[PDB]
Amino acid sequence: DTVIRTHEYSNKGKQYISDVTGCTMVDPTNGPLPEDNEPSAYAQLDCVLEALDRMDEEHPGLFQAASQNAMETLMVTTVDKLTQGRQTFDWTVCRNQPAATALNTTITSFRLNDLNGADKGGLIPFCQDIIDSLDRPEMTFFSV
Amino acid sequence: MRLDNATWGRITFGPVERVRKRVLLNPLTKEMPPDEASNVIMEILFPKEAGIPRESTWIHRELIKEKREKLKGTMITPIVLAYMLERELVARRRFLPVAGATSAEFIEMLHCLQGENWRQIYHPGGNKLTESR
Amino acid sequence: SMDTFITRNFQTTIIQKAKNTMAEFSEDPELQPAMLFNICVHLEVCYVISDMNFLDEEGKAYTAQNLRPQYEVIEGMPRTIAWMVQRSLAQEHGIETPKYLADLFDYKTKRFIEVGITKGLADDYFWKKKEKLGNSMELMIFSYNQDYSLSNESSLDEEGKGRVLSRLTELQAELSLKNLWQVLIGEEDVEKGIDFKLGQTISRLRDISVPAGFSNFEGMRSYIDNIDPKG
Amino acid sequence: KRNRSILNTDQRNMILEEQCYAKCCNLFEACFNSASYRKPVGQHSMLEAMAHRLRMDARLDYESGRMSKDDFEKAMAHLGEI
Amino acid sequence: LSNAVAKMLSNCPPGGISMTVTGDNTKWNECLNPRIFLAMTERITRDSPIWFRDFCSIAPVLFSNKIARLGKGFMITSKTKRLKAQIPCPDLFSIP
RNA sequence: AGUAGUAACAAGAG
RNA sequence: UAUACCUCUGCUUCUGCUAUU
RNA sequence: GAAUGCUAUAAUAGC
Ligand SMILES: [Mg+2]
Repeated sequence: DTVIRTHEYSNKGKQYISDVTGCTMVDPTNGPLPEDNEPSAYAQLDCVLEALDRMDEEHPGLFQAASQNAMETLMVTTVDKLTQGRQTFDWTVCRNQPAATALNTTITSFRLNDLNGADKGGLIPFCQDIIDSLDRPEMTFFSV
Repeated sequence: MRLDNATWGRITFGPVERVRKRVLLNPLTKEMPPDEASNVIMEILFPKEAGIPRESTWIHRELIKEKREKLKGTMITPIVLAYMLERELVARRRFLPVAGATSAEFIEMLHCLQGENWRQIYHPGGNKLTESR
Repeated sequence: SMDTFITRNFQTTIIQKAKNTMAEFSEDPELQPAMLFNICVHLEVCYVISDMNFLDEEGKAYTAQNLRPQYEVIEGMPRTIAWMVQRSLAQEHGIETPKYLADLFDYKTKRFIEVGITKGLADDYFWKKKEKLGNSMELMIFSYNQDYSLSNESSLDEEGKGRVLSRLTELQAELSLKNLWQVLIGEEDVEKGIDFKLGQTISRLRDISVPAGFSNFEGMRSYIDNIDPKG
Repeated sequence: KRNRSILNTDQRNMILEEQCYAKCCNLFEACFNSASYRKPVGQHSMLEAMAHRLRMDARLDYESGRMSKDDFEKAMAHLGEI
Repeated sequence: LSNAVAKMLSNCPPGGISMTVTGDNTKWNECLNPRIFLAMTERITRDSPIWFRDFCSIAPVLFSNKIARLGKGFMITSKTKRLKAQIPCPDLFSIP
């Protein structure tokens, strides 16, 4: 239902095929404005930006002030931060598993693909390995 | 001991304008930031695994020794002792609807102190600060 | 360069155990080899003082079955291990823990030792490090121009004092032989930028994940960065 | 007691994987009591950490007089194997 | 909210009318687009260093190429025979 | 049967 | 096949995010 | 005549 509805409100948008996944991608943004009061996903970038510019004018420096703190936090943030999020989707077994385990299974698997950024302990170098893992031609993982 | 050595006045029926303010829920032995507080507890319970000696170490040398001497001959698990100290060093400070009573030893009894339409006079026990006075 | 030099002179123990000390401070071994060599020499000098120095069951120093040394090498061991060792020793013998991390500790003297290697004068560098410690650790300073400045109570024997000054000049000569001595002399400073570079895959996904009326992400970035959407 | 529905399915295996990590951690906590209270920090090996701590513990236990020569020999011999 | 209401209440022009729209938004998730969230991070991190502008950009980028797993599937039954079977999501178009 | 209600249980497994 | 009138199981038959902390 | 910012396995709220 969600999958149908999401696309039902974007159907008048730009439809294309992803040359990465091979998936059927739909893009409503900068699309034709609505003719009726049926839910519309056709948001106009210019209007989103103008709205944020006013917000930035009304709240001067807030964006960079936040960005600074958010960035300085990330530098201090360790990997174990990811082990406090209930049931998380584990890609090794394709079933939900505890956040703490789902991570462990990813760290163990990453090591096999020569990705030890985790070991450094900071979140950034572990995140670097995640966007690098997409470039690997094949991904190996343990399965008992 | 505070509830026990307390004295109860009269209940009064009438309008109370409760105001939502960030108050301390529990009286502390000595207030420190969680970071400073954590380093103190380490010196009390786990000396070897303390890390870099900080200024704080010296500042609470009386409290460290006092607590170390008081918890010395016990058989309770260090992890419990650790949280029991954290409870009376780290501040539990949260928003609450209050009316003319902010002192922690009053806030702990806040449920019995008033509602929107009534008020209860209550004198706690032990001691009260000259600063709060 | 220094990369090929350190491989010849120092063993893989001293190489790695320095690179870990450099890693803990979050600084690249390759992008600052001057800082690597400093810690390498600092570590190698410390191990030579403790190498054959052993204690018997009575409690007297002797030269080498037996697994209990006279000194404790703190330099090299990871911060949290080093500090555990430094705190363990202090609390056991019953002395106050120095606020700065020590290099060595003599089990017979029952005092902490601070080691230092200087380019200029060994006598000057003694009074420089006397401001922070004062009398927390018994300093033991050396330099490459055959110059030693130990504390009034120096446990280092005459036969031991040579081995240090031999290896100090032997390496200093080996740097001047390969013409890499000049690399360590010149001032080296660089702020370690927190670089997070995107791969090829994720970069493609970002380019297809753009609003309509955009070629690639670069386009969307410059638009948001530059143009004004008022009205 | 833990829901034992798991004992019927092939997921059984994970109990051993758990009861392994459990062993490694529980022992680490016996070496470092502060681990229970505050998160331990280090990019070095758990074995490296545990080894050095026990090595000191043994030495200071001997030199203080908590441990005997016969025991210390065993201690340094066993730690030698690592 | 008590403070906010009080100020916006008293700020009402004399003679004018203050009106409160008790509001809810429909299909909040189905309509809100990742690429718009991408724009937001770019516009918000404008002064931040290039690595952190990119770091933020990833999360919306993943969500603009995300894939929804369809869960367990559908169960088919014969009342006469008293049989039931789970059709897994991969085998959804296996039956007419 | 029934519970229940946009899909299940009315035991499952070796 | 059989052991099986036996044995094991009762959230693990996919339970998320953000806040009150 | 003010502060001190956090960070559960419950429950509530919205998605
Ligand atoms: Mg809604």
